[PDB]
Amino acid sequence: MDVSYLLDSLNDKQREAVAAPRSNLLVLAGAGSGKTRVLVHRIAWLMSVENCSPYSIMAVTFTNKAAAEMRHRIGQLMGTSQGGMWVGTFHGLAHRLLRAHHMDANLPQDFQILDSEDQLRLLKRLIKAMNLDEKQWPPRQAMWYINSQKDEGLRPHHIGNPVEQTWQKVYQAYQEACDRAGLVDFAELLLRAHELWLNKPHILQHYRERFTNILVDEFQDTNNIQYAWIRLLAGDTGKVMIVGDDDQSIYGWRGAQVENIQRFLNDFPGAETIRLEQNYRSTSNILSAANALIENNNGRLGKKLWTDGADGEPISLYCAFNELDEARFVVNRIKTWQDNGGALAECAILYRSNAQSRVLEEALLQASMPYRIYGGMRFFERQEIKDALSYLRLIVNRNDDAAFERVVNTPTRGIGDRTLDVVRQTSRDRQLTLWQACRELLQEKALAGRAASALQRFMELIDALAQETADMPLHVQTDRVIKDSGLRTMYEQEKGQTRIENLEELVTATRQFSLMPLQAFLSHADTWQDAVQLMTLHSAKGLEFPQVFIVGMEEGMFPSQMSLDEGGRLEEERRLAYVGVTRAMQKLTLTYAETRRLYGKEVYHRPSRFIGELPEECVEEVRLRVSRPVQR
Amino acid sequence: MDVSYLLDSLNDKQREAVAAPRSNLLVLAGAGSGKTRVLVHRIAWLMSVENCSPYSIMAVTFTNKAAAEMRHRIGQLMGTSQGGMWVGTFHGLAHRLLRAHHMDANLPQDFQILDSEDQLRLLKRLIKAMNLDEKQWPPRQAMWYINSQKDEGLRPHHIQNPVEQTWQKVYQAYQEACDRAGLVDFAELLLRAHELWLNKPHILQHYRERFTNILVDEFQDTNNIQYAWIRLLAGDTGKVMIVGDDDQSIYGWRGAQVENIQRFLNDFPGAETIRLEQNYRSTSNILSAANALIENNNGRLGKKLWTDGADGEPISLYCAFNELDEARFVVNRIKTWQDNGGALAECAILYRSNAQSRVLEEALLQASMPYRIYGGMRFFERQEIKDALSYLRLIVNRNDDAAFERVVNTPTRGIGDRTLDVVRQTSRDRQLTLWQACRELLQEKALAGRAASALQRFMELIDALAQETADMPLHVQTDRVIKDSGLRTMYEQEKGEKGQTRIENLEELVTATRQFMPLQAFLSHAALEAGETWQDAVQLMTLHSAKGLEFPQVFIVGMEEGMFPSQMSLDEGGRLEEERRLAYVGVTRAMQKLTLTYAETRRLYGKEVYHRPSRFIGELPEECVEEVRLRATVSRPVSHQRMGTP
DNA sequence: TCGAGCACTGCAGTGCTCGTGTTTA
DNA sequence: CGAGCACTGCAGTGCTCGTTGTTTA
Ligand SMILES: Nc1ncnc2c1ncn2[C@@H]1O[C@H](COP(=O)(O)OP(=O)(O)NP(=O)(O)O)[C@@H](O)[C@H]1O
Ligand SMILES: Nc1ncnc2c1ncn2[C@@H]1O[C@H](COP(=O)(O)OP(=O)(O)NP(=O)(O)O)[C@@H](O)[C@H]1O
Ligand SMILES: [Mg+2]
Ligand SMILES: [Mg+2]
Repeated sequence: MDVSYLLDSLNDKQREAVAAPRSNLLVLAGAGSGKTRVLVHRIAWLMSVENCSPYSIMAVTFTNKAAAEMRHRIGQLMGTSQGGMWVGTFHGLAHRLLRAHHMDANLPQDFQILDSEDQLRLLKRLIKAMNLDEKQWPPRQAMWYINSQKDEGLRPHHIGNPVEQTWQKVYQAYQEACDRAGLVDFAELLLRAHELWLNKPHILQHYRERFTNILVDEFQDTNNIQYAWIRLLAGDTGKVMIVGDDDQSIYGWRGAQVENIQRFLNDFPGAETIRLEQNYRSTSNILSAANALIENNNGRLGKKLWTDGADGEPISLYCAFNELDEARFVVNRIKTWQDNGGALAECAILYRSNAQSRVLEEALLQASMPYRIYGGMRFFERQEIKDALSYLRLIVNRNDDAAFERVVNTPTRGIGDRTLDVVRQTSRDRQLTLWQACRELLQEKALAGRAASALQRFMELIDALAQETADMPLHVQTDRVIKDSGLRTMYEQEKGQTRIENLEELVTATRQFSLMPLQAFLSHADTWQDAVQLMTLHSAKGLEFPQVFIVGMEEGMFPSQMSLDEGGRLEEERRLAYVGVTRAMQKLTLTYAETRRLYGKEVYHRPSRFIGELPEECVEEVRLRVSRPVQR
Repeated sequence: MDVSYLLDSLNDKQREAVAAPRSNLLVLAGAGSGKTRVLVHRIAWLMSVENCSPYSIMAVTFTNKAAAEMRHRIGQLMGTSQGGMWVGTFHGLAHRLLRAHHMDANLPQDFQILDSEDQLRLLKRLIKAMNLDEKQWPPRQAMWYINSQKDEGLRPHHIQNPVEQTWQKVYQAYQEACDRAGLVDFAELLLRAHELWLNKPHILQHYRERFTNILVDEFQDTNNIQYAWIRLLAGDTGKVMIVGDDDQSIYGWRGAQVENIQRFLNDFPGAETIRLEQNYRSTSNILSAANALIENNNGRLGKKLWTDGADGEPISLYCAFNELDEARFVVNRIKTWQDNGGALAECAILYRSNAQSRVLEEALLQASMPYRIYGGMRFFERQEIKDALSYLRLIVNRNDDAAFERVVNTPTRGIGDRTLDVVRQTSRDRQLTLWQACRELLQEKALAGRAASALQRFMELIDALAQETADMPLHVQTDRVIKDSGLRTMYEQEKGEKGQTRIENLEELVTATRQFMPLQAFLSHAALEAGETWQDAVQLMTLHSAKGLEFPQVFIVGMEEGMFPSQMSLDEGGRLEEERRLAYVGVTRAMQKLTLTYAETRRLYGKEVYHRPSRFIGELPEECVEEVRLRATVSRPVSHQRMGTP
């Protein structure tokens, strides 16, 4: 309300952005200059000065992390009276639109989302089916190919070419398998929803009417299908605010090209730019490091932020003996921080790839220090969880090929490979769902003796649980199914436990969760406990922390080897470095190991070039500081 | 004792053979003329008149039933009390020798006898290990070879063609294998024992000095290695008596050739023939039939065979509508005989092959009619029994290949196929046994993890049973081996169908031992006992096993072309006159009444076949046979009807 | 008939081979 | 190094296809 409390903190350029006329505006600026602060306040202003309805406001961005930040800051300022405005990820909002419109979207109301592992598998089987050798046409290669097409909003038909006309064939097969199965992968969510507004002008006209105010954070993350989606939703009616930093462009590998920025200026009516120039997040030391670091990339522009702040502590650089010594030294410095009254949560440990988290996790455990690893939607990746959730999915729909496959013979119940190759082929040949094929092959006797009887048993079971829990609440249904499938019995007696604990926790998760049950759960997914924050440098973008530790600062790790090999992704790695550095508020610490063990082999990586690119006066090497003098 | 009685019964020619000087004599005569009587009485004569020692008399024959038959008449004439007199079969006495002289024979003090089944199985393994094609050298066709050779006395040596040299090798391979394992097959008993005298003159001496009185019944049963064995023991000092009938020569398939009767006349010092002619067993009708029947074979010096007896009842002839009806028909006839005071034991149901006894049994069981099937050693051939004994055999000699195989993975010990394929090689190459080739590959760790894990558990288990039941008697010793080997629990589950009587046989095997080198000696007691327990029961056995015996009522079933004469016999040509001789034997077992039956149809090897009655039936004299009528009046003669109406 | 030999199928244990890398409900 | 196979091996379940007969401890 009190417009005065909206403008008090803001500086010149921020004010101009927040208190501007309703127009298409781009706020371009480096890290920690208040772009997100601006976007959030701009929402408050659209509401009290321009008296705009909360319903006409869509705040969207790419990662869950960044969306949560927006969502969070929007609460602190407007005490969650926001009820009405849409604040989420592109995928999230796309999902939302496709659910409530599955009809014009040619999607069965209870469509299932196909994640990576599930997509990877459906592709394997689909290729092995099409009678194609795994090594000549690798599954992953097909996934990348397919997702890439959708990232560009290209359907199979849209595409005279070489040995990709075949890939173009696998793509088409895949679509068919998914549609028939009622599955939708991530890339699909965005593409479908876009098509939605292209073939249902009345639905589009509806939204253009509702969402007159569109705001996008971390804009340089948006790829082509996402850009189009927004340009479309805006038309000539919508007024949009995009904020970003081309220096933090780190999703090239998924279609997000820097150009989408200048593109916005060319495409949206009367588009204009506002440039923030003052950093408020970090000490002068960190910021000078950042600027120097980014300054190594070519082209760019040269905006350079500045700060009143004092130099502050230096950037710590510790050369660990190996990956264990690395984790240990980090956990050590966090303790000191804690012992002097610092919150664990005010500390983040950042790495280039998730693989690096295991060693850190063990050191943290080994020191009884609480922590959170944001593998964002990874708990449901764990074998046991994917299995449990698969029975449920079948219960929801038998056509969930992905689900049918994962447990038809898990736990083992006769139904072996042979029996299945028959069923699979049936689906391939008669264009049916794995369950649809079984339906027939049974009422056709075609199956063997103990064979058609093992399959019969199963199908009786799946349908059996779909009755017993057709009343029970998701929290108890997820309990019964787990025991009545033998998943419990089968896991317990495995030797190698912690695995079964997760199943029980899944029960609790479903238990304390906000038709509904359907997706509602698997989708949306206890923070009061102070804990150390662990996440990839990519996920950290948009976030900030008082104490920041970036591990694995070595050539081959960061910059990753891939980037090093196909020598072209290096300015992007340096931009990711920039992200990492600009995340630190008070203290930044970078560590690297003289030796670590990868693919069972000791390697001695050279120190990352990024460490050297930092100004010597901001970096201070960590030097460590007798034991009793030296019977039988 | 009182000579007077040893001769009172006898007729002219019988007397001349019984009360004759100690010399080599041959009594050649038709069936039921008293040859066996003569032979038994000769013994008493050689004992009271010639004052010979019972220890000097050896009465030998080929079949257990025939031998058992002598054993009985001897004991009835001289009162069991007959010192150390040897009465048994060739193989049996041959066995008794090799046992009391294993060292000189070169056999372990426990050599195990390899029956027809194991022998064939052992040949399988062996044939594979030589990478020889399974159907290029059939193991069956191999067993037939080796044995035929031994029947002659030949050893691997035999040479003089490609095929020849092959088998020759298979043969030798086999021999060696047995010697290692310490296994002896039936043919090995006769050949080894023969050799034992050719290779131990002092030993032979001992026996020639002991058995100066040799008597053989059913001589025409002797083949070459058996003739040799006798000519030997007799040398130039022994006095032998052989009795037989060339018309009852029914073992050509195993060497026993008619020639041996002349050979005896040529090779034995003083040899002389005595011919009997009066039959005392059968009714005139029955004899008239046997005679008419045998005359159809060519090349017969025309043996006498007459009788004072009345005509007696006709030969009953019955055409059944199927095999089961045939059984119930016999059971019906035997029942009428029993209901009139006759004894079931005076009734024999004879047949061409053993398979034919299954339906008879079912019928008798169904009628609650006590019957005994003289199958011989076919109880220990049964699966559950073979296994149970395969264990005990290993406990008495780890080198028992035959055994080791069988029980190694039974009950499933994890020791699967390939695991053995190797040990099989570890033996074909190393030149060891299966247990020796195993104890090696262990303290040599040349086998996988899961593999050697169990293959050791096995090795250990048998050794455990050996050292655990080493004391206790045989009957309880068997009770432990059975249960503690898993078998008790194995055959316990498995079916819940036919696996029911399978476990009860293992119990009967326990009883058999309770009512008794124990293990090997156990098997011999059974071979005897397998030949006549006076609890009135109908007798079932083959026409072969019956030769030598007699019964008031006889029933020959399966008088069908393709059964008797068996199909095969029809191919070889010369086998046919042998079948007619087997038919002669059959007819001549009947004392009072004979009944022949044949089925309109029967299912052989899952197929409803339709045979024509056996030619042997028509060969009999019509005035000797009365067919069992299946209808009251004779089919009224119907005149011809002029109809050009197709 | 039906038992041994052959192909089929499922499941458990084993060396041999070789590489998500970042996000998305 | 460790998930993923490709392999080897033991078992259990239809099948066919092929059968041959007598005795011996
Ligand atoms: N005018 C201001 N006075 C005081 N604090 C401010 C001001 N503007 C922004 N901040 C704070 O400065 C920090 C950085 O702001 P933030 O809005 O997160 O930057 P950003 O531009 O979104 N960075 P990035 O996501 O890295 O591109 C936050 O802690 C804000 O709360
Ligand atoms: N002189 C006799 N007086 C009375 N009964 C006799 C006489 N001779 C033999 N028998 C009996 O006649 C039957 C047949 O005798 P047996 O000695 O068995 O004949 P066999 O010549 O051995 N016949 P086979 O073995 O078939 O070639 C038996 O019941 C004898 O007990
Ligand atoms: Mg921001
Ligand atoms: Mg006789």
